[PDB]
Amino acid sequence: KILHRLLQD
Amino acid sequence: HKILHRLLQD
Amino acid sequence: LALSLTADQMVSALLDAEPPILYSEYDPTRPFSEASMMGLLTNLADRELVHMINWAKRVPGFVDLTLHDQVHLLECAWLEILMIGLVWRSMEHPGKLLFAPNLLLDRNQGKCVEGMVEIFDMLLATSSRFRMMNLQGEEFVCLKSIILLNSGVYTFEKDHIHRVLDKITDTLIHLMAKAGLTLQQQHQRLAQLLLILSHIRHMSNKGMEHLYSMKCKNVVPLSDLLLEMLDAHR
Amino acid sequence: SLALSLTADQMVSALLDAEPPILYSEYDPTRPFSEASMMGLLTNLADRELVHMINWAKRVPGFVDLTLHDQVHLLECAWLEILMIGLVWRSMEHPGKLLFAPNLLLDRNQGKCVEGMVEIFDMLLATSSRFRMMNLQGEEFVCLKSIILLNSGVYEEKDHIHRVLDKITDTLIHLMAKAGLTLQQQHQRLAQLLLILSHIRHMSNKGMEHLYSMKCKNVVPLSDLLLEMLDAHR
Ligand SMILES: Cc1cc(O)ccc1C1=C(c2ccc(O)cc2C)[C@H]2[C@@H](S(=O)(=O)Oc3ccccc3)C[C@@H]1[S@@]2=O
Ligand SMILES: Cc1cc(O)ccc1C1=C(c2ccc(O)cc2C)[C@H]2[C@@H](S(=O)(=O)Oc3ccccc3)C[C@@H]1[S@@]2=O
Repeated sequence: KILHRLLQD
Repeated sequence: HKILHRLLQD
Repeated sequence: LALSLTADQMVSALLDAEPPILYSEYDPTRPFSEASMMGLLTNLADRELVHMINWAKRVPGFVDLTLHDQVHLLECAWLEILMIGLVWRSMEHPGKLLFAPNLLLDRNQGKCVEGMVEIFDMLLATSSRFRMMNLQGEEFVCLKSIILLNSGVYTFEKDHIHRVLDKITDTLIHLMAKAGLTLQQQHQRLAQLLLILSHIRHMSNKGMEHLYSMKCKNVVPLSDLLLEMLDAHR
Repeated sequence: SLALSLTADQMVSALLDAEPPILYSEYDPTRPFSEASMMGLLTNLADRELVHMINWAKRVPGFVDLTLHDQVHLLECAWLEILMIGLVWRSMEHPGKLLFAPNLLLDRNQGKCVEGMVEIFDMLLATSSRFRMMNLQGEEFVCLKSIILLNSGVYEEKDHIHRVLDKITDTLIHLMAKAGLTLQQQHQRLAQLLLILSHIRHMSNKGMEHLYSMKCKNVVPLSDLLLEMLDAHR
């Protein structure tokens, strides 16, 4: 999940 | 025509 | 006339206007098929609709509106209103939805209808939320009226509707102060109640797309009135 | 947690500070739009706003205190509501038009270039008109946008989220009292602001169904991120 990565930083 | 219309003006 | 009512008079008017609880059809042999469950629910919803329409006329301010505006508001809010009513009467039945005294269902039974369990889960979550907030009957009737007046007001007279809406807000605060809540608790609770209306809108929209789906699938023929209220969302 | 110990003024400052920037569209004014070209621009713009929104969310007090899974859930639920409220906020001083970007200000006639988009355009404009009539303040706006992020998906962890939500409510009331509003005016205004969130949910749901439609029609390829945020609503 791109949202996952962008969130994690 | 609408059933709603009729029900509304009773 | 709605604008001159006291808070207690508003509450009494709304309490008095409450539609009755209707019964589902009977001895419909548990277990359900998709078709039979939809049949019962559709027949029930259709009858609730007739009563809701008459309830709306008893909501202060509503009859002061032109016919066209009454139609607009009802076409917009009808499912939200059926839903909040459903979760209200389901409050004292955790894990289940009380569609009617003789029709209390858990989420497993909601599985009998394709796509229905998702909406079931949301309805139950709403019921659970009301339960945890200890929602009162007097608060419930205020919320239901707010839905009727609010949901369609932005797709438009408006000033009058907002005045009535302001009055109901006044009524809600009045009730909370009576319950002994502090000023801070009053605005916090008001906020909490009003935010659930957003979830109810959400459940309505998801439910709507879905009634459209089953119509298309023509599993069960929808009533003329339901189809009309449905097509209005298009 | 840390969001719970902030003063109202500190909450406001934190939110104001976290605001994402206004992005520019690509777009060449020397050529009317086709359906495909308008969707292209809007999609490219929305995709970039999304990246910024995600980082804004991390700066919203309380949000980072949440588990990753919950952050994802809230964002997947609220992303379009958030893009929308931002759009209408920056469109406030442009009655009749939507300011998608400083170099992309559109009226409803241009919304016609995309099939089914004008309906949502009209709702967005009505929202902008409502904010304008209420004289919505920037400090109030940031509170509302945060409320959306935390509220829309709020289905323990929940208790913390509701505490944060309560804090923002406190912040909103704090602001209104500063503006000189009476207790009654404060509750009424709070109610009015929170009820618009229901319309915003509605616009989001209608917009969502639609993004799905165009995807299907494959007029324009949606971005990987948009498609992901979109599929989450299924
Ligand atoms: C909300 C409600 C009230 C009521 O009196 C009777 C039924 C319902 C519900 C649904 C429903 C089913 C058949 C109908 O003809 C009309 C309605 C409203 C379904 C849902 S829905 O209509 O909002 O969404 C769906 C309805 C059918 C299939 C899938 C989704 C709410 C409850 S049950 O979960
Ligand atoms: C709201 C918004 C913000 C933004 O930064 C960029 C665009 C939009 C809007 C739309 C949109 C168009 C293409 C996309 O890939 C994504 C979005 C969000 C359309 C709508 S929508 O997406 O919520 O609903 C539709 C989307 C596509 C086609 C038709 C309707 C809101 C505004 S414009 O009216």
